[PDB]
This record gives sequence, structure tokens and C-alpha cells, in this order.
Amino acid sequence: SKSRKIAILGYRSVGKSSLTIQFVEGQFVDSYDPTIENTFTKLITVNGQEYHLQLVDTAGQDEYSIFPQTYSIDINGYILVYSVTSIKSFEVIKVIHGKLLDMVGKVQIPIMLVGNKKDLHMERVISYEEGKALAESWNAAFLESSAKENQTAVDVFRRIILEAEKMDGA
Amino acid sequence: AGESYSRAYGAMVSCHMLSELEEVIQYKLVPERREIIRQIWWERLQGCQRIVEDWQKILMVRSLVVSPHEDMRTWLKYASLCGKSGRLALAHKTLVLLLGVDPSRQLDHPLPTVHPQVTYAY
Amino acid sequence: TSSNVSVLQQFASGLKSRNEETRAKAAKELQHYVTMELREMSQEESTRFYDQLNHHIFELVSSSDANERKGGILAIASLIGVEGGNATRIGRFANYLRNLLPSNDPVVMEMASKAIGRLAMAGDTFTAEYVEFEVKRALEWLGADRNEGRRHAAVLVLRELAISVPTFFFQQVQPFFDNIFVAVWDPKQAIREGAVAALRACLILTTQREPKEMQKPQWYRHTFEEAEKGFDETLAKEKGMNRDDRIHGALLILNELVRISSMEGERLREEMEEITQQSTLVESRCCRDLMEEKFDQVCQWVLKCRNSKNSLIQMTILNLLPRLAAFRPSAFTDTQYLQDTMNHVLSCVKKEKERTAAFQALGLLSVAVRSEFKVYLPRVLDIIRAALPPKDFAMQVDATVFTCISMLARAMGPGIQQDIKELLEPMLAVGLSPALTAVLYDLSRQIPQLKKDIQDGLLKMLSLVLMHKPLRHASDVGSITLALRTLGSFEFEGHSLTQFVRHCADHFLNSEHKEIRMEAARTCSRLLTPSIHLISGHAHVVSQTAVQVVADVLSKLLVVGITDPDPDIRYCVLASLDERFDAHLAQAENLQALFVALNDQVFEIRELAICTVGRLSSMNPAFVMPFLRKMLIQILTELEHSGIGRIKEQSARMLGHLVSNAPRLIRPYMEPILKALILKLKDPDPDPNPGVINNVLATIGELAQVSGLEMRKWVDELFIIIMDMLQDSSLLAKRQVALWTLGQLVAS
Amino acid sequence: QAITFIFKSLGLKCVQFLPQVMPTFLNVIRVCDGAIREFLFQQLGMLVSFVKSHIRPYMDEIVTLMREFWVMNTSIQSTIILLIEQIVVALGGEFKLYLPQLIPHMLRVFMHDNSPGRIVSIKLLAAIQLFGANLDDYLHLLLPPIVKLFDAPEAPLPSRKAALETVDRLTESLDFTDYASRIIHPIVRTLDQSPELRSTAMDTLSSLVFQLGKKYQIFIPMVNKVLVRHRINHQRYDVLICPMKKLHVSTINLQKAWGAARRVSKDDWLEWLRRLSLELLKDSSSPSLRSCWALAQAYNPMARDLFNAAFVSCWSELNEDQQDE
Ligand SMILES: O=P(O)(O)O[C@H]1[C@H](OP(=O)(O)O)[C@@H](OP(=O)(O)O)[C@H](OP(=O)(O)O)[C@@H](OP(=O)(O)O)[C@H]1OP(=O)(O)O
Ligand SMILES: Nc1nc2c(ncn2[C@@H]2O[C@H](COP(=O)(O)OP(=O)(O)OP(O)(O)=S)[C@@H](O)[C@H]2O)c(=O)[nH]1
Ligand SMILES: [Mg+2]
Repeated sequence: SKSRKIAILGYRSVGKSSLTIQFVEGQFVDSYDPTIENTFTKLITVNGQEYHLQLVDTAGQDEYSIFPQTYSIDINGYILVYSVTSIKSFEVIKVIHGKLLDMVGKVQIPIMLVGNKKDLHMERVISYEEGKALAESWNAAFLESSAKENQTAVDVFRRIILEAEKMDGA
Repeated sequence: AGESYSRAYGAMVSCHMLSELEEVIQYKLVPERREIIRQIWWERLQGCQRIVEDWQKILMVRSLVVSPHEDMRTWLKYASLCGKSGRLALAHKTLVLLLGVDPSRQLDHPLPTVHPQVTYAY
Repeated sequence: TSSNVSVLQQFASGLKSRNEETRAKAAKELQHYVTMELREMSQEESTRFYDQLNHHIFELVSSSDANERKGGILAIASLIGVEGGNATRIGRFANYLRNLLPSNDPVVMEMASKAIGRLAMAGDTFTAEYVEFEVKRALEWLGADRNEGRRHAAVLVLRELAISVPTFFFQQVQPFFDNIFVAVWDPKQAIREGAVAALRACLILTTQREPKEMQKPQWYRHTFEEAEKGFDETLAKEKGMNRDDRIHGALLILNELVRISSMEGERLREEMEEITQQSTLVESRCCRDLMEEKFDQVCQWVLKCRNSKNSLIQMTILNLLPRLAAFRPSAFTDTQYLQDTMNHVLSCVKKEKERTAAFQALGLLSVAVRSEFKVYLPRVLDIIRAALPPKDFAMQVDATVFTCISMLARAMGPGIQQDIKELLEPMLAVGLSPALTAVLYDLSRQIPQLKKDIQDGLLKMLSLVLMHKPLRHASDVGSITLALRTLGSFEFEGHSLTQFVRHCADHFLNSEHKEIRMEAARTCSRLLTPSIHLISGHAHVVSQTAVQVVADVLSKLLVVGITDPDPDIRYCVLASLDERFDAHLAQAENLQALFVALNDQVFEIRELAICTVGRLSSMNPAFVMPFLRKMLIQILTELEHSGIGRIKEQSARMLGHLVSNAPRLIRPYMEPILKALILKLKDPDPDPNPGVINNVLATIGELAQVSGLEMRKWVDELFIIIMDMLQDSSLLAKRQVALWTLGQLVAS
Repeated sequence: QAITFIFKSLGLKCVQFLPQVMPTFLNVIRVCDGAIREFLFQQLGMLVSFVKSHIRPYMDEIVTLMREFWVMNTSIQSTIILLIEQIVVALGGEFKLYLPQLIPHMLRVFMHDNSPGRIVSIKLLAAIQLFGANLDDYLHLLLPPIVKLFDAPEAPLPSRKAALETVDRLTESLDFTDYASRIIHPIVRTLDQSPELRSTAMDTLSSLVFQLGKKYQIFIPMVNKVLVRHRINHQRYDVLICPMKKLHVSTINLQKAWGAARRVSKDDWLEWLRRLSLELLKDSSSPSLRSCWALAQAYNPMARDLFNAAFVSCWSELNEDQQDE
């Protein structure tokens, strides 16, 4: 068996809470208005091996919100989320990632960028290429998701567990 | 000490006796400091609460190097306190000790005038 | 600020050097800088400083070079525990350390584990959760099926967390035991030894809280069960596994259990370790019950695996059997396991690798069975005589053997004196060794009849070694240092010692080797103690020749403590001065020498010099009093006019030592001194460091000590000042000094 | 940060807590550290956004500090401008009174920062779009700075746009009747320089003409001549020609925190108390307590102070059987 933790970070009012809740239960609503700190548990099977994730929904940080330290010690996995329907959220995810790498030290850590709300094809303002390029600058994995395409959401979490799993060894 | 000072006075008395015992150490060490330590003893005692038991503890601590006749005022005030508390026997025996003689045994003779203040207290 | 960054760059460059000494010195310099020079700045600026230091930690850890990463690890180790463990510190340091643990170098892994342990002791609020991850991560690696390096690293980090941060590890104890034993059975020697060490640490953790647990812990029984499972014949049939490894693990586990149940045996082993080298020990009640329940099973297992010829198995058996003896001498004496125990010990004594610890075990066994061992003395003695050089003949002997003799004397001593008398001159034929001196010291402390011969033989040895001449009724630096140290320390009698000092007064105080000078000074100062006591105390036993020798030695010692530039020699020489010396230090020339020494560049030498002269002031006020006045004048001058806080605190420190050691001079100058100190306290701006105010407060208290009756007038102003300082919560201001001052003031 | 979260929770009811929270806050932003001060200014802006109507009695005091603290620094400038945006959203009815005190800072920002604060000036320009009723009076002072801003090539073209759509937006609410004819010539002058500017300049000119139609007819020939020289048309030209919910308690973690089965020593029990209080704050249903959790973790006495309230929330949130457990 194994245990892991994951912290989801990004601008407020983006896929963080919705994506987490879709993963853990499998339902999306407009409740759970702007959160403060939420914790959820889920067992997962990756590469034919068990993982126990304690997912953490974080309060959305703005461009000037100081980086909380509860997430800079024990998380060993970071989901960087930005809504594809807000360029400001995409700048904010840059700056929060920057503050994280500032505070977590140099250490190459499993980071993954997730552009959620891809189902809003009629309102997107960030392209797949933009996020892919930004992640490649970070050298982190990239994905798109929606709070109703639950399968992809599962993959998202799987990917981070894969992301640490491949990269923990080397 | 977390709740109130009134209950913490039962430990303030301990602090008092420890510090005064260090003062006994100093009194033994330095003859010239003896008078000033005696005066400090009197002052701090006057600054203490008027409790017979705690007074007895402090005075026993002070008695290690000082006989009663060297601090007649302190034992006179102690006897006065014992009289106030109703412990007439303790005050009477302390007065006899300070006098050196017991007028109860000498009812047919006047009081020993040699220590008039102690006679007044008796 | 640019100066700070440049100094950081110098530290980074120095720590990048592969030289271990250079890295250590750079780390210590950074430690000093952060401890003193960083505290002069605010806390947000301190956070920025930690950010810069973490950039320099990057710079040290940027390369994959083992030396560079070791230097970075030393950096992180140095920073932690010095200042408050701010959040950024703990976060960045933990993240950096997690990158290092699976390293291939065992040295880097050990350093990283110790760093993780001290980071846990950092005490920041996140600590309680931090370790809960690392332990877990470590435990996960124990569950891993491969990657010996990962298992090793997990084992060491678990050990360090258990040892250094017990409270937060005690909760994780329950999952710990599940995986620790699968870590123990790993074929790798190092992983097994480290894992049983972690088991040690956690078992002491369990013991520390077991008495208050109203319900017995199952951990000891579970560990015994895994031990026997290691000894299982059927379970040993698991292929892809060497039976010797499982037996070694089982023995190690039983050693753990015995030690935590046989704390007396650990005390004996600790005594031996202290003797050879030149902590708290607890015992578990429930483990004691378990061991006495199944002790014979342990003995049967140990004797069954005795026949194994693996060197490490033999080592463990020799390290374990004396533990059983200390645990239960009676079983060995009665059931006759003692016969095979002695036979095996003497049989493995003839192979070096296990012989070394076999001698330790022989001493332990001799103590444990303090009576029956007599029967085996004829054997042991001869073989130890064989270990020691015979009279005819590199003749370098292992230290451990000597230790055994000492311990062998602690139980059979009075019975074996008649052969110790023969065994003296062989060790004297071995040559100098710190173990030799220690064992001779212990034998002296045991039986005086042996003490006399020990003293005489050691005098002859020192006559041959240091003096190059026989006793009457190039040379290695370390050997001479040891010789002089033992000469000074251990007790002796006779006229010959006088000669020793005189030669050492002329040939070794001026020796070109620094350590030799320092040790010669210290030893001569020690050696003149009984002669000076006889001269001063026993005025009727005074020998003018001894007085002349004392004066000559002191004069040359002071010349050495004034001439040579290096600081340590002067510091040790001056500290060697004692009240015994004072009667002969008051002369004009010696007093002038001390006067000159007081004006030396180093600071602590000035402190000790002012203390010494103040102490001397009693007997000959004529020479010292005007010079004390002059030093007071200059101290006041610098305190008033020196713009560097360092100079001000130095001045205050000299004044404090002056008043402590020279009160009578200070009574007439009571007023101006206190006026100056009050003005110092009333200065609106503080110096760069708070040491100035601390020295001021200590000086105030030391002044009050003698001057209280007069100072009664001035008490109120300095009292309100002290009240203001205390009521300022943000000022540490060496608060013990402030309260010390307040107490002394009120008392005086 | 916790205070901001609580206000977000109590947006309707937070007014009652103004007199205690607000005053001393000002003091700290007066004496705290630079970066901390900028974060505090941003959080004060959020407070304004949640206190919108009721910060008037404190409004004056606030502007004093920012009048003192609007140094020509890029980061401080951006934060203060955002705070201006949130004020003008809040005090919309009354902000006219405090507008002139802040006018000179904005003038100096336009005039001096020929540096990447020009980008910051764009943010300032965004704020300008919201002062409508308040700025109806001081438009005469404020506009000509904007005029030189979008008429000067030296300023970066995005700044020129920002200014030009800023005047376009201000066309919708203010009075341009009398003077604004003159500022057409800058706009017309801008039409001679860059196509990207020319498009949105045509848009802004159309908006202004709509406002100025009657007045614009009198002096159209010069501008329409220049326009037809540039060969663009618009329809208006011809037209003129003719609160928070209760967070759900995770009973599992609540019981786990209370599980002191293996706490023995004094250190163990104190640690258990610490972890208990922190878990109670984390798992509390009341959003304000869970907000306080972070400071509690960074500050143990904070955890101790609200142990009772957090436990009360959790206990009220439990089932009878779970209550008995
Ligand atoms: O003669 P003392 O033992 O010193 O006591 C008495 C009196 O106490 P009595 O009720 O026992 O006579 C007063 O009360 P205490 O202080 O002794 O409790 C005392 O003090 P006060 O006048 O302040 O009450 C007063 O005078 P002094 O303070 O100098 O001791 C003193 O003499 P009197 O008998 O004349 O009152
Ligand atoms: N259509 C659509 N709405 C979404 C999607 N993701 C989130 N939302 C909606 O947007 C709003 C905000 O998104 P949400 O996921 O709740 O933000 P958040 O991360 O919880 O916000 P905070 O709690 O972190 S401050 C919610 O009302 C939610 O219903 C999505 O993929 N598609
Ligand atoms: Mg949320």
C-alpha cells in the first residue's frame, strides 16, 4: 500500500473545488461557494498499485495573497489550476507557482497545470497552446478538464500520482 | 499563579523564607552586614501578611543565627499577633522566653522591670 | 547590506572547497555571523536574509559533486537551531533535504538524516506535521521491495527522528514496528545495523513512557516474536536469502531487548566505552518480565548459533553474551552455559577482528559473574599476558585489552593483586597510550598496593620518554603531549617531579610545537600546586629552593604568555593562574608582566588579566591601586567616547570584572561609576548589540554587592530603568542578567 | 487574511463589526513593513468591496494614509489604484467629496511616470472609468492629462488605447457639452498616426458626437473634412446630418483527534491538546473559525482562545449517536 497528499492551488472561483468534488464523489453543483480549506480522501489504483490521496482544496490566492506555508512542507504534489475562461486567473497561476517555487526551495517537485472549464468552448480565452507552453517552461505536465467530464478529472489526479511516481525514482 | 495572587501567597511565603535563608547565609558570612540584614528582616516581615503560622515559619528561619533577645521587637510583635489571633498560650510562652522568667510563677513579686517593653507586652 | 551579500559569497566559495576542514570552518564562521551579526537586524530583514542564504544553499547544492552537496548539507545543518525556526526556514530546508536522502553516498545519507532530525527539533509550529510526513515517507520506503539505498535512508531518518524528536514520533510508533523488522532482515549489513539502531531508539522511546501506561505494551512481545521467527528453521528455508543474515538480525534484536531490560549491563558497557574512548539509561519492566520469562531460550539460541564462523555473527555473540551475564549471572553459573561461554571467548580471542570485542566481553563477563570467574583466571591471565608484550623482543597493542584488565580488577582485584604486580611492567613495556594511562589510573583507584608500583613505573617511563635520561632516586608530538598530560593530572609524590618541571621549564615551554607549549604550561602549572601549598600553608615546611623554583617557573610561564602571538596559549596560561600563585605573583616584575598581559590585543585575555589583578589587589595595594585607577579612567573614557558598541561592552565587561575582583578601590569611586552607568542606560540610542546593556546590568549588580548601603540613595532611578527594560517584552536583553541585577540590588 | 475571509462570509452582517476591526487596522498600515503594508492595502480594498456603503466615516482617515503613502512606486501604485477602483465602486454616491484630495496624486502619476508605471497608468485609467458622477465636476482638471496621454506618440501605444477608450467610456456619463470640441483635434490628430489607434478613435469620436450631436453640427466641417481625407464613415454622422453556508464536519477526523489512547507524558498530552484544537478549528462548521485556523497553526494561543467556540460548532454539528461517541 501507499499514501500521498495533494494540494490544489489557483485563483479563486476556478475549477479547484468543483474538480476535487467531481473526483471524490462524481457530482458538480454551484454550491460550496468560495472555500477556506477543505480536505477529502480517496483510494485510487494506478499502475496496478494502491494509492491513498488526501486531497486538499485551498482558498484561492490572488496576485498579492501571501503564500500559505501549510502547503509548502508535506504536500509532495501540487495541482496548479486556472480557469480557461479568465486570463487573470492564468496570470495568477503563474504568480502563485512562482511564489511556490520561491518558498518550496529549488527542489524539482511534481507540479501539474490543469486548465479546467474546457467545456465552455463558447467562452474560452486561454488556448491549449498557451498552457502547454507555460507548463513546458515549468517542465510540468499539462492537462485540460471540465467539472462534468469526470473521467478526465480522474485522469488528472492519476497523472499527478503518475507524475510523482515516475519522478520520485529519478 | 494562573488563577489569583491570594492563593499564590502560600508560595510567596516560601519565596520569602528561601530568600531570607540566603540572607542568613550572608549574615553568617559578613559580621558588618549583620545589622543591615537584621533591619531588612524587620522591614520585610512588617511587609508580610499577619498570619501566625507563616510568621512562625519565618521567625524559625531567622532564629538559625539570631537569638530572640537580638530582635526583641520582632518577637514582641509576634506575641502581639498571637494575642490578636486568640492563641494566648503561644504569646504567653513567647513573652516568658523573651523575659527569661515567668511572672505566673512569681505572682507575689512585681514584674521584671529589666525589659520594660517586654513587661508591657506580657 | 552589500557587505553581508559579499560575506555570503565568501562563505559559499569556501564551502564549495572539497576540503572538509575548510567547509567546517566556513560553516562555523557563518554560524558566528548569524548568531551575532544577523541578530542586529530586524525579523523581516532576517526573512530576506534567509531567502538569500537559501539562494546560496542552491549554489552549494547546484552541482552533483558529493563534496558540494556535503557542504550545502553542512550549511543547512549550521543554520538550524541557531535562530528561531521561522516558517520559510523549515519549509525550504525540509524540501531541500528530501532531495538528498536516497543518495548513494552513505556519508551524505547520514548527514541528511541528522539534518532532518535537527530540523524536527527546530520547534516551529509545522514541526508536529513535518515529521508525520517524513516518518511516513521513511515507512513507505521500508515497504519498498528493492532499492537498498532507499531502505537505508529511511532507516537512518527514522532513527534520527526517534532520537531527536521523540514526542511526535511516539504516535507513529504503532506503524513503525510493522515495517522495521522487514527492514531488519535485509541482507545488507549496513541497513540491518542501522535498522536495529532505529529499533534501539524507538525502544528507549517506548520505555520512557511505559511506566505511566496502565496497560502493558505488546511491542516487546512482538519483537521477541519476530526474533524467534528469524530463528525459525522452517522460515529460514525462504530462498533468495542467506541464513547468516537472518541469524545476525535475530541476535541484534535480542541484543536490543536485553539492553533495554539489562540497563546495568549497559552501565558496565558504558564504563568500558568511556575508559577506552579517553547519556541516560532506562529499563523496561514488562520487557524485563518477558526476558526473564524466556531467558534460557535466548541462551540456547545464542549457543546454537555460536558454532557459526561468520565474523559478524561472532562479533554480535560476543557483544551479546556479556549482556546476558549481566542480566542473569546465576543462570550461567548454574546451568553451565558459563563453561561454553568462557571456552568460546578464549577460542575467538585468537582471531583479531573478534578478539578486539572479545576482550571487552571478557571484562563484562568477569564483572557479571564476580565470583565463579576465579576458576578461569589462570587461563585469562596467561592469554592477556600473551597479548601484552613479553620482556624479549611493530609492538603496537590494541587498546581494548588494557581496558579489560581495569574491569578485570573491579571484581577480582584484591584476589588478583599478586599477579597484577607482575602485569604492571609489561604494559609499561608497551609504551604510552591514553588507554594505558586511564587503566593505570583505575588500578591506582582500586588498590593502593598497586598504586605505589604504578606511580613508580610510570615515573620511570616518563623519565625515559620526556627526559631522555634514566630515573634517579626526534620526538613525537602526541606522545609527549600524552606524557605531560598524565604527568600533570595523575597523582605523584617525590623530589623527582621537581626535576621534571625544571627541565620542562627550560626545554618544552619554549618548544617550537604549539600544542607542546600549551600542554607544558598547563602541566607545569598543575605540578607546582603541592609545592606551593606546602610553601604557603605549611610555613614551617617551607623550602627556599622550592620558592626559587616556583618563582622561576612562574616568570618563564608569564614570559611565554606575553611573548608568543597566538591567543590560545596566552589564554590557557593566564587561566592556569590560581590563588596559590598570588603570593608569588605580587612581586614587582610578575605584577608588571601581568600588567602588560592585560593590555593584549585579544579580549578574553584582558578579562582574565583584569580578574587576576583585581584578585591580587588585596595583598600589595601600592603597585596595583594606581594602575586600577588608570584602567578605570580609560574604561570610563572608552565607554563615554567609543562610538563602537563592541568597545563599549568591552569597557563595561572590564569594569564588571574590576568591581567583582577589586571592590575596595571601587567603594570611593562608587558614585562616578554609577553616574556613568546610569548615563549609559539613559542614552536614547542603543548600540548595535544588546551585549552593552547586559554588561551594564551585570556591572550594576556586582557594584551593588559591595556598595548597597551607600547606593540605597541611587536605587530608585536604576530600578525604574530596569522596570522599563523588563516591561519591554521585545527585549531579551539577557533577561536573567536584568533579574539578577534586580535581586542583588534589593538584597544589598 | 482571516479578517478578509470573515468579511466575505458576513458580507450582509459584517457592518456591525466595523467599529472594532477597522480603526486599529489603519494604525498598522501606518507602521508595518513595506511588503506587509502593500498586502494590507490590498486587503483593505477587499474590505471596502465588502463594506461598500458603511466605510464613509473611516473613508477620510484612509485617504490620509494613502495620500501619505502614494509614493511613486510601481507595486504600491498598482495596489493603491486597485483600492481606488474598489472605493469608487463603494462610495459612488459620496466619493465626490474625497475625489479632489486624490486628484493631485493621479495627475502626478500621469505626468511623471514615463516608466513601466505607464502600464500602471493604464490600470489608473481603468479606475478613471468609474468616477462618473464624482468626476463630472473635476473632469476639466483630469481630462487634459488623458488628452496628452493618448495624443503623445512617446507613451506606449497600449497606454494611448487605454486612455482613448477611457475617454470613450467617460463619454457615457459625464458632461462634454462645452469644452470637448477642442479635444476633438487631439483625437483627429491621433487619426493621422496609427490605424490601430484610428479604429478605436473613430469609435470614441462617434460616441462623443452622439453626446455632442447638436453642438457637433456647428463645427463638423473641419473634422469631417479630415475624416473623408482619411476615408472613414459612421452612421451617427449621417444621423446628425439629417451569506456563507455551514461547512460540513468530518466526524471521522473529529473522533481521530480525540483519540488520545497513546498520549502519556506531559509533552504527549500538550501535543495532543494542540493537535485537538487545530483539528477542531479545521473541522469547525463556522467559516470564520476555519479561517482563523491558519493563524492558530502559526500561533498556538490563537488556537487556545477559540477551543470552546470551535468545539461548540462541531458538537452542534454532530449526530446524537456520534455525540455519545
Ligand atoms: O504594642 P504593639 O504590640 O506594637 O501593638 C499595639 C496595638 O496592638 P494591640 O491592639 O495589641 O495593643 C496596635 O495594633 P498592631 O499593629 O499591634 O496590630 C499597634 O499598631 P497600630 O496603632 O497602627 O494599630 C500600636 O501601635 P504601633 O503601630 O506603633 O505598634 C501598638 O501600640 P498601642 O497598644 O499603643 O496601640
Ligand atoms: N460551467 C462550468 N462551471 C464551472 C466549472 N468549474 C467551476 N464552475 C462554476 O464556477 C463557480 C466557481 O467555480 P468553483 O469550482 O466553485 O471555484 P473554487 O475553486 O471553489 O473557488 P474557491 O472556493 O476556491 S474561492 C462555481 O459556481 C462552479 O459551479 C466548469 O468546468 N464549468
Ligand atoms: Mg474552493
